Amino acid sequence: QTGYKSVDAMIPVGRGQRELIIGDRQIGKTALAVDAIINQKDSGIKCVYVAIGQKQSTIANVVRKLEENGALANTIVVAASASESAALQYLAPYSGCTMGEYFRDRGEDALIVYDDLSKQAVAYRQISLLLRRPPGREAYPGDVFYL
Amino acid sequence: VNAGISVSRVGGAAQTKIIKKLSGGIRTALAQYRELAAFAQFASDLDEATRKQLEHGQRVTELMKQKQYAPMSIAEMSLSLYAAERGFLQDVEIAKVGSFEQALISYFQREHAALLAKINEKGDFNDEIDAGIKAGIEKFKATQ
Amino acid sequence: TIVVAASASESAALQYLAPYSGCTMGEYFRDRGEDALIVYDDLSKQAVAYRQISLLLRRPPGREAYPGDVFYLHSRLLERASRVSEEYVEKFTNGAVTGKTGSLTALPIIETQAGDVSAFVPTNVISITDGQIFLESAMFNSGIRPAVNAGISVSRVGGAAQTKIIKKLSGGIRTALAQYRELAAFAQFASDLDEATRKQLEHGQRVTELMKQKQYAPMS
Amino acid sequence: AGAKEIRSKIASIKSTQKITNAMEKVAVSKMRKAQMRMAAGRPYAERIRQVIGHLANANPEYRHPFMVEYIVVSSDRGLCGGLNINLFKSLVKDMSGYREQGAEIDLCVIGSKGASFFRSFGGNVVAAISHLGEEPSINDLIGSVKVMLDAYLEGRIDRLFVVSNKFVNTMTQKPTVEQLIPLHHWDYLYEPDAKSLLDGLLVRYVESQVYQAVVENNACEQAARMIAMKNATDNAGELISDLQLIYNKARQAAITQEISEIVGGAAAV
Amino acid sequence: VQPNMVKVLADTVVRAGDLDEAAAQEALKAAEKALQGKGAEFDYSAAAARLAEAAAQLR
Amino acid sequence: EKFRDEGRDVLLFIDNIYRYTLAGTEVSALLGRMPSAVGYQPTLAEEMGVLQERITSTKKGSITSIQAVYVPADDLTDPSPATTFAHLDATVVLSRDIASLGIYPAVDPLDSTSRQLDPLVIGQDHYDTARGVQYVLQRYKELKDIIAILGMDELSEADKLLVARARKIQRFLSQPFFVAEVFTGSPGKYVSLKDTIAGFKGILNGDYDHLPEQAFYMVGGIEEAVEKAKK
Amino acid sequence: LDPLVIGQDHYDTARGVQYVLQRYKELKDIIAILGMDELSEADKLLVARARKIQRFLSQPFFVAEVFTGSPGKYVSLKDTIAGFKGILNGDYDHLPEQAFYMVGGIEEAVEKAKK
Amino acid sequence: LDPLVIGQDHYDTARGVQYVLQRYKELKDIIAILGMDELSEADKLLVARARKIQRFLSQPFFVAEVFTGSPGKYVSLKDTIAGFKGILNGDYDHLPEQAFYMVGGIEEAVEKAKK
Ligand SMILES: Nc1ncnc2c1ncn2[C@@H]1O[C@H](COP(=O)(O)OP(=O)(O)OP(=O)(O)O)[C@@H](O)[C@H]1O
Ligand SMILES: [Mg+2]
Repeated sequence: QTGYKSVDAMIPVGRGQRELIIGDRQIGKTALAVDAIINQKDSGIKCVYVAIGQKQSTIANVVRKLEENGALANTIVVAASASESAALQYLAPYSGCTMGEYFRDRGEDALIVYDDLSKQAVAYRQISLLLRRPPGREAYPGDVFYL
Repeated sequence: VNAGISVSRVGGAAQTKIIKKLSGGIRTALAQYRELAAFAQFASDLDEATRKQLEHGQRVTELMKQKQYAPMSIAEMSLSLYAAERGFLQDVEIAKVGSFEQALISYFQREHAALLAKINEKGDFNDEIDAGIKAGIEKFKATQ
Repeated sequence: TIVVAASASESAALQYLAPYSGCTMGEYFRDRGEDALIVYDDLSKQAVAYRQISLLLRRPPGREAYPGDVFYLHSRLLERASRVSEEYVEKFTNGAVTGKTGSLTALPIIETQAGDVSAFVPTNVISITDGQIFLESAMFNSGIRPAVNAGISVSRVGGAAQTKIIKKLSGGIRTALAQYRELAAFAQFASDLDEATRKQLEHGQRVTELMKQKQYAPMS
Repeated sequence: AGAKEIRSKIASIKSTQKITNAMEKVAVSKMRKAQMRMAAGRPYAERIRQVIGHLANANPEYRHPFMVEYIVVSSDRGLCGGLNINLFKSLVKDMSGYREQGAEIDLCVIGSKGASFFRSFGGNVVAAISHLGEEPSINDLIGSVKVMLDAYLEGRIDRLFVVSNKFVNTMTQKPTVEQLIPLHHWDYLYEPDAKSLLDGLLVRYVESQVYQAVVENNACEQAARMIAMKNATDNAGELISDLQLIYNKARQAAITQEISEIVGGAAAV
Repeated sequence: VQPNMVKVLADTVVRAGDLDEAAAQEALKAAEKALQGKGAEFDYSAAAARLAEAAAQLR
Repeated sequence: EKFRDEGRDVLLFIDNIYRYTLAGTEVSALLGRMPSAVGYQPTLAEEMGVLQERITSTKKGSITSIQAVYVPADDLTDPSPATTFAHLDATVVLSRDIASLGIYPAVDPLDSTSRQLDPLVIGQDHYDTARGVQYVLQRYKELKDIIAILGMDELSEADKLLVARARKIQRFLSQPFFVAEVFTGSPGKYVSLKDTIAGFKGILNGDYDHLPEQAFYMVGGIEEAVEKAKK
Repeated sequence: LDPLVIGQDHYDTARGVQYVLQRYKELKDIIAILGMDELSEADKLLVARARKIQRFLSQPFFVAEVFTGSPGKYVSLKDTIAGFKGILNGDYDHLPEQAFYMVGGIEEAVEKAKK
Repeated sequence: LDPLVIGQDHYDTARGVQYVLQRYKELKDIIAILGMDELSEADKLLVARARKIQRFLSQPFFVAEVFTGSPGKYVSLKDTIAGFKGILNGDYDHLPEQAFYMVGGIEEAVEKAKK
């Protein structure tokens, strides 16, 4: 349950599903995903939040709202901010996924949020073009789908 | 959320029975409104059938609006969906649809707290709950 | 006038250096307390000559195959066109010239391809200069011979570069052309227009016809 | 294929938008001209209504047929904002009541779109006129009106109605139908006779309400066109907005491809 | 004529019977058509309703 | 950074952030690195992040930055505008049209925006007052086209009352600055947020409907409009 | 899609359906700015048949009743040809467009039009 | 193309032809969407002359007879200026635009129009 009548009635999410939150900037994409994590403070689903290429102040605000709403004790926060190395931003989603998999392999349920999968693709493109690897469509590497 | 192109491939099988049954009339109402929303300003003189669809479309849209950091429980969401599908907002004004909802939920948290806890358990829907809800709503309409 | 030439059959190095040679000849008068004007007939051809030398030296390429320092090429040239104070002229002349401020004014020329001002070299020079005079093919084919699009052309120096009489009579000319650009579709319906608007429309059309001038006919 | 074709299409749509913007103002002016021509005919209608009233009261012995128990108006030009359809949709509803009863129907068509609606559906007609100026004159309507007056006197028609849009407001054009036929202490001196005068005045009154109807429909045509051209201008902007996004996508794609080709060739040479 | 007020309901053209009849016959002349029909033609409502919906989409 | 450590709140003005991006593109090409989308440097987001992440509110002081932004080919989807907008908290737009009206500050109240314009940050009162001003100014821009195309007599009584309040609001957005005394011929004013909210809230509610609009021009706080009207 | 493989009747029905949709695609820009009311009498008739053909090409699948809830439909080649031939001839010019959407066979469109 | 080199009459005729063709290029889109009746009386006349000038620029060539079947023509500069000056002035506003297509001098357009 995300706690939103529009999503929980017309666009339901099941345990083990991958549901994409897509849209332009400043429309509530983070708002919707953070409220979905806050709603799991009583369900029994442990949550993980991966911040990729975000501002440090934005990351700090989200952590405060999670503790103010009583949801931080169930959440794991993985942060790779906008000034950190492209290698760390490209690897943060796999580190957070590994922490979430700890619960799935032992018979438990978990929820993972990737704050900007488009910022992970920009970080991986930088590393690829600095290793002189031929580029494709929109200058992204040939294995961007596989990332 | 744009209900025209937003979709869940495996979600149908995941909904609880109460939300799975009541949600049937929401996406369709938003679709009927999708075809009339822009033209609505000059639809007050059109066929009565079109006006019924438009009245419902403007209500359902208003009900879907919600606030940040305020999550609703399976029960609270169910109350709202019942009044919208079954028919309890036709009299309520668009500007009151939200208030009617906040009052209706504050009411059932005092007048039928047991029914809420029973719906929050597994979110199962039966004739008792279906009647229990219409009884509670019809009573609320006269009382508050 | 001093005429500096580096024609199409001459070495790309001479075409690359010609603007700097002409600038150096113009800087003599500025540094000694006098005033000069310089015209670079095609900065886009200087950029093309510098690109040839760079790709043949195997320097790493960028957008439109230009070298990484093509902005610095035109900026190093255009920042020399300036006005210097009396203290600079007295320092350079070692006291000989006093009380006089020298200057070098530049009129660089650039060719656009089908009106594309977003190309790499045009974008660089538009950002370096103090203003731009945009000439348009649609205006030139419509009999507006000087072809100056006054709606997008701008001088950041503005009224400070005008005499008192031209600064007083140019203010209304601006308002009348602006009103004409807004009311140009109504010419086919001049009868149906409101009188005030119809008065403005003919004023706009008469001021627009006044801007037309002939070649080699400068006015005082 | 590329950015050149999209650039030509954005220029094509921008040219049409400026003339549709001008035509909305041109229409507003003409709407104001048709609204004063509406008010310059009320005195002849309100006073004759009073005269025909008293003349009948003081002469009860004569009861003209007009006082005891369709003319359709359409445009000659395009760009109307469904002015013709909405009335033609009320003409069809009213005609149904009589076609179901079995009564016959004669029709009189004023304007081009009315003729088009009947030639497209094989409809019958008894009188017709078009090409009337944005400034109509009552004399042109006399011929068409007379064919309906003679019909009503000869029993060829049992009732006559005028079908026209009414200028409710600058934003509203109400399609309506009203019955043209059928319709103190002192007494007037009558020259030459009361019957002669009643017969003449009733004809002046029906020809007057038909002219009132035509002129009001012209004011409705101008307002409807103002709205049609505003809508067209807005729609053009939306297309320009969508094309500009496709153009920016093509612009950025052209730059990346060229750089790949430059880098690719330099990585070989 | 009244003691207080005098109204002149003036005509704009000569109402002679030949002129009167001529313009009526011109209206009949133009009214004539190749497919007059029986006079009971109907059910065209579907076309007017189809266009009405398109006109809603236009605005 | 030094002044912030001293215990201060500091303003960092950057003359043009697009030229910082271009200088990075030029250096990246000189070093021989493989170019990215639209020809920018592969390090575009990291070079912007290294600069922008130092500008923050710490536990000692706060560096606030005002940065002029240039948009290539009028395209807001271009990598440079796209990357910069990701680090902006507010957008101030200066309008040539507003300047002609005579409001010298020239900030466009409809196009300019801030992420801080949220009731969960500035409280319900400031938010409602600001959104009230924007609603009235939006309606007036629509009504002005009606008044132009059809005339002032065509409007309802409620719409003409709105036009009168909108005009008063529009002029009350003006202010004489201490650095502009040479141009305005009047002394400068520093209005507090409390005085700003109170003045606009009153004009929206109609507490000043009797005063002439000119009394609300170049005055500062709302009490100064009252007196300028008294004379 | 060759007369020597499928027969002339099916090939003509397919050619006719495509001809109708192609013209409708060409009038799109004019309708976008001026609306359907400015088109010629014949053009308006085609735009009406093109819209019906388009919704009659829609079909509820048996692997999609989970997504929608409506039951799936299997339509034979004979019923397919008969339905499109009728819409091209004008045999269905009196039904509303929404009577052709997700109706499988043409008879279901006739029974859908009763509501 | 300078008054000092070719004379003022030739130069004015060339600029006059270019002005009419540039104005027709911007009226082409108007005529496509709205139609030709929504133009002013001056614009309707200008569009007719632009279409005549555009066809009077065509010419049958001696080296192209195998491609056209029509005999070639050689027009002198005096004849060219006269033919375009006449079309701009209005001396041929009665002849149809098809009379000016593939002819030579302006007299052959006058003969072609009759047939
Ligand atoms: N339900 C809501 N009620 C009120 N405000 C909301 C609601 N949902 C989102 N917002 C507001 O939307 C704004 C943007 O939200 P958010 O920062 O989460 O969007 P985002 O897409 O993640 O933005 P970004 O691209 O910067 O990460 C915030 O001011 C937030 O408070
Ligand atoms: Mg976010």
